[PDB]
Amino acid sequence: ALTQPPSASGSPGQSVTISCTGSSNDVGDYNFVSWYQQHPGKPPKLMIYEVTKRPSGVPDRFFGSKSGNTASLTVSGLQADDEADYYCSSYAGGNSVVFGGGTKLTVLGQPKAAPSVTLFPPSSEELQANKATLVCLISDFYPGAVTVAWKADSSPVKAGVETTTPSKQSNNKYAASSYLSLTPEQWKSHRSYSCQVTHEGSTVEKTVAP
Amino acid sequence: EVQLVQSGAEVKKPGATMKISCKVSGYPFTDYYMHWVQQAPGKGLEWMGLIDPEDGETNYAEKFQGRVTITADTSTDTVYMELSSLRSEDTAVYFCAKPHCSSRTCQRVSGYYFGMDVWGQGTLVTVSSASTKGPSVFPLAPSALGCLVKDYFPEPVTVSWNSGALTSGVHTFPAVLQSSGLYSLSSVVTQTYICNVNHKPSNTKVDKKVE
Repeated sequence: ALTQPPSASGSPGQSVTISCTGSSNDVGDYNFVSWYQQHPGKPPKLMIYEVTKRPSGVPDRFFGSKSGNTASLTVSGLQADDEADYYCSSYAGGNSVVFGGGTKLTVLGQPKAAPSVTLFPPSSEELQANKATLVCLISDFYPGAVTVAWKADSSPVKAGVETTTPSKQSNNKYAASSYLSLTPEQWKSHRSYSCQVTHEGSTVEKTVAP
Repeated sequence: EVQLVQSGAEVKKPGATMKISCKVSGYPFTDYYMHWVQQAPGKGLEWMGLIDPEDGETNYAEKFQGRVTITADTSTDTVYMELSSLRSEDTAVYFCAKPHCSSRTCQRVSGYYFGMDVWGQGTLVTVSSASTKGPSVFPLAPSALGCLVKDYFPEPVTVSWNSGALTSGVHTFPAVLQSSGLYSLSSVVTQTYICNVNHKPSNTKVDKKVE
């Protein structure tokens, strides 16, 4: 009900501004706009209340404002741990609390890193069960977005493909998985299969064969 | 000093009903309302509604109207939220949140205006038509080593290597959710390598040595 940009980004020590666009019934006619910071797997943490006030313990770097129907949050002197999801919320006429969609803020400390790809063939055990699974393991990439494309010989295959989301690793890089389900007959009929991982324009490939 | 303790994770069939708890400490229980917020996986915060524990009056968001019930028990300082007629779209984390008091006297603190300053850890809820099933474990070997943990439900699975003696160079990947309702993950290592795959929900433990 409150509109935020899906993502924003800023370099350490620089600044970023997060917009929150609503209605006159909420952000427009009331000074009851909140901001929440949410780190992964953690409950939100109130950062701003009443458009510009800050709860005890919130540094002055988080600066709230609004203009008409659009409220904004600016964060200054960006540090790594400002990286999080930021949500706005407001009172809305008729006794309701309304939220924004949230904005994933990234802070640009880590260098861009290409994924390491490992492609595994199906096990002889699994073939005995008349099933075959190709496992493509993708690690150590930053930023955390890849697309995955599979190929039988030179021909692309999208049937039977299942790909996870990116997940942050312990070293702050990202990981992901893709599985290609095949019949034993399909596995044996082709010269080879390949898993192609595209990351920020550059593709890394691995291949396996019966 | 204010702690909000939510009940444990839930796994639920469609059409079922859940009832989760939020135990409260650190402040006078009946002086603050209590809010419930839903958060679908990788999606936004969505308000469910509130209860005033002083009079037991509630207010539910229109999106959950008819399916949700919030109740409070002043004897145990606990707020409950019940969600009826569940479907997989209700797979989400569910938070309770205590209104933030910006006023000079913190009485009948509704939370409509000044946000919520203390939240419970969240209660994860999975709604799936699938049922409990233990994994099959297959070697992963080239032509880098590991095990494929195939077709289990529900989360989680623990994977160690050589009874935990092997910690260096081990990478266990988050599972993929197949369209079949089952999960499959891989764990890899980059003189003998043995999987220790634990799936407590199905009471399955598999030890798998890989060449």
